[PDB]
Amino acid sequence: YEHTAVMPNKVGIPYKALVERPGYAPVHLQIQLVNTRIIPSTNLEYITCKYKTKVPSPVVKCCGATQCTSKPHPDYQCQVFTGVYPFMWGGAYCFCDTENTQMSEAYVERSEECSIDHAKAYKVHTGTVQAMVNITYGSVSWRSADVYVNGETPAKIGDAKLIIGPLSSAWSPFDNKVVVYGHEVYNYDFPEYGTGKAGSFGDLQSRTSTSNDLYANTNLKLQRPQAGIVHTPFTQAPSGFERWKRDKGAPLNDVAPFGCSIALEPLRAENCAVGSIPISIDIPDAAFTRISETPTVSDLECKITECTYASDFGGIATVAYKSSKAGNCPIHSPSGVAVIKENDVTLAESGSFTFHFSTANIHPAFKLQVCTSAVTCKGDCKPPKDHIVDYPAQHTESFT
Amino acid sequence: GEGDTFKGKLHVPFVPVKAKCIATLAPEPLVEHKHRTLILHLHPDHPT
Ligand SMILES: *[C@@H]1O[C@H](CO)[C@@H](O[C@@H]2O[C@H](CO)[C@@H](O[C@@H]3O[C@H](CO)[C@@H](O)[C@H](O)[C@@H]3O)[C@H](O)[C@H]2NC(C)=O)[C@H](O)[C@H]1NC(C)=O
Repeated sequence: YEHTAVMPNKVGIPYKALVERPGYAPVHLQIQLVNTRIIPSTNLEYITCKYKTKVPSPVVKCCGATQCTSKPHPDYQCQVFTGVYPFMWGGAYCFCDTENTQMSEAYVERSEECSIDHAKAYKVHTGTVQAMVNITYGSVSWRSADVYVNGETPAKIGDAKLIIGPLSSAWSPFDNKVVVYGHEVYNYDFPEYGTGKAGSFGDLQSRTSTSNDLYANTNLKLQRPQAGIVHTPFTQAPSGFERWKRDKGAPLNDVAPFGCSIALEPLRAENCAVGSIPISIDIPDAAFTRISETPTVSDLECKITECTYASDFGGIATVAYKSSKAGNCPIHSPSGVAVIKENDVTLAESGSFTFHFSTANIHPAFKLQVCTSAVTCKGDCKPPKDHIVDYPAQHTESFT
Repeated sequence: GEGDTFKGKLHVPFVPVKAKCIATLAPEPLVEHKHRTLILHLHPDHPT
């Protein structure tokens, strides 16, 4: 009863397979993966944002110089100007036409928008992948499990336990370095902490948004006030965060392969359909029933009707059941070339009932299986008339 | 002033916040299917 099989990694498609235990009625599983969260390891490097050049009020002495001191402010640029003759408000400020001096101070401070609008660099490791899975097997018709894909750690929800994974492919869409911005993420290579070149990304770097200390390499240069007017003209490179906000590349959120979406909450890729999952489940004995109750279904014949070669359920077929009882009988195809709409079918005493299927080969020679018996439903199919469809449900393309 | 930096933090009356603005909605494209080819008719109102 510990069933083990490999199911291709996709989201919307159920991988109904039949657990055939001898001496008991067969029971059919119905695994479907609602979510496929990759969740890489995360580590915050620093936060970048547009800066703000907070210039304190400049000091002016009428006669004699004024030496500046190196304040501990980030990018504290101080300079002294001589020969200024500042007019202001009521006429001139001083008459020492050569001994007049002005001192200018300027320091870089993270702007108010840094609290809300700000990028976030990250370094990412392999991390651990986890999924939500539905398993509407037997007669239970319920699941809500959220499960690690580490093959070491079974999920233990409901009565049936299961192990899934580990994943066959490690194609995590994230590169070595990731930067997050609002709803979007990017495989940018942020330079480093403390080495940000002016103008480029990372000109303004702080370990966290609330950190008192920061690093500001903005190439700030002070300029002499002209015509004797009281102000602090300064030349500075444009905001580095302003760049790459208009010259950003295509976000990872929209160029990830395999149709993965991205989300910020732990940072993750999700629905990332690649490779295959070894799925193993532990069916509780109480869900099996003695074979002496359910119908045996020998001596049967199979006839398909007008099979289409579409990705919807374009196949319809009829079977001549020769039942030993009346009641239900789980139905399945062990071969992957065919997939069955129906989970189950109800039989009268040697009646006949149809089922719907889908496929991808012109001449599907699939062994249909029914509770403890099998039949070859071989037939012919015809191409689909129409290219208008959104998503598929069978992905079994092979030699044809 | 030649003296001390007198304190007193004046709160900034209008700080940035994360609100919700109404964004434009481009006209729906006119699809036209073709064999392994998606012909897409587009009639933008503004550069999108
Ligand atoms: C696990 O898989 C099973 C089987 O696919 C899911 O059962 C189905 O759940 C849907 C809702 O998600 C039911 O839909 C029904 O729709 C009608 C019409 O809107 C509504 O009137 C019903 O109240 C109901 O919502 C559907 O009936 C049900 N399947 C059957 C055969 O009854 C199940 O929801 C999945 N569980 C999870 C947690 O994903």
